[PDB]
Amino acid sequence: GPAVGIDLGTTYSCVGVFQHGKVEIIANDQGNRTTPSYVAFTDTERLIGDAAKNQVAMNPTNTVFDAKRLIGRRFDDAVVQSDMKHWPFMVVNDAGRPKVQVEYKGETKSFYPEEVSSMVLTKMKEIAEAYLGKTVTNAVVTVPAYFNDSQRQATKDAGTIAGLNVLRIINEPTAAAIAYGLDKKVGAERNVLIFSLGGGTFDVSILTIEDGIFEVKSTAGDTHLGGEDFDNRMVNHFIAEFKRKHKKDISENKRAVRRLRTACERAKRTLSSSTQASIEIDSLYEGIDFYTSITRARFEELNADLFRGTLDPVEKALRDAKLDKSQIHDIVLVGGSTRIPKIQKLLQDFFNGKELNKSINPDEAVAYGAAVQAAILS
Ligand SMILES: Nc1ncnc2c1ncn2[C@@H]1O[C@H](COP(=O)(O)OP(=O)(O)OP(=O)(O)O)[C@@H](O)[C@H]1O
Repeated sequence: GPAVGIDLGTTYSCVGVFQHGKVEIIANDQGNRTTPSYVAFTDTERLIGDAAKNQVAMNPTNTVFDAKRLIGRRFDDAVVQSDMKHWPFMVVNDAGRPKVQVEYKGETKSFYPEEVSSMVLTKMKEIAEAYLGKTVTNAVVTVPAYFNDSQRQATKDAGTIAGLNVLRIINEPTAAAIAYGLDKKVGAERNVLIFSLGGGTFDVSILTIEDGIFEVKSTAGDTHLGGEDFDNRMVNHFIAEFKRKHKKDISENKRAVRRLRTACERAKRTLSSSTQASIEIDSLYEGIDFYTSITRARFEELNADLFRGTLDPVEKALRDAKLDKSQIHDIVLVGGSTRIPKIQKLLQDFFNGKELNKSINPDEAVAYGAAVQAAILS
């Protein structure tokens, strides 16, 4: 069986396989090329992926996500302490190790973050197996450049418990560079900038590649800035509109809010291609249908400060790496959020018109690169 490349993201995961000199990004059961890093526990079953996210508003306390934020950390970890204040599921301390506590089939059960991720990993494996028509064992899993040894360890373990023989754990920016072939020897040193803006995190990495060896010269970004923050701005915008039209504040109703958020996220994707999208939600609050729409222009102004602030970490990365704008040779977009036109304009304007590498779907670039690497490693 071929070795596969797996991008284990904070919000979405993606799997690809190298076959006949071409990389195949494998779609799932619902035909999506990336699947939510969601796991859900109910009275009768364990849901994973799309099925899990498709019922989150109906089972918030038993639907787990953001496991990538817990993986490899200690319960006492300041990050953990700050984050758990926002999760609808329980996080308990087990001799210093954080554990997620959920109710499965009427019984109370807890899981280590690596066990949850192994679940998402299992779903990717079977997605690949369903496509390949053969058993998948060897794999290359990616991890952010800033992950320490514990985090890499935990990610490796999540893979082994998923029945995957992890050939190697490589950095996400490095995988991205490999996808574009920027690892090829050209008898010269090349500076590559990876701009990764996913569903929940923002990373900027400057890699220096010479003789085929990568050297992460600098990194920056924000661990709490991603596509979900954009959705939230839309949500707050529509809560206000609903109130204008029906003098009904739907903020208290968690279900209404979550249904609207899903509508927004979807409208947002449409906005990357069209100039306006419509929000059609039957019986949002009480029995009031919420039919409306947004234009790309309004979407941009709702998120203006957020989009603009994206350049702050870019400047920082440059100064730390001791390089000027003119010194970076290539720029590659990674993450679903980079499909946003305004973000592409902003970055390009910042680099005085330089062309951005974006021919490969940004949310597939990391998996794409890992698949190539997996192939060579086997
Ligand atoms: N066409 C699009 N336009 C805008 N955003 C999009 C588009 N397609 C997907 N996205 C967004 O990209 C995000 C998911 O990104 P991606 O698949 O790169 O995540 P990820 O690797 O899990 O990232 P992170 O680990 O930072 O969350 C979601 O916020 C989704 O709404």
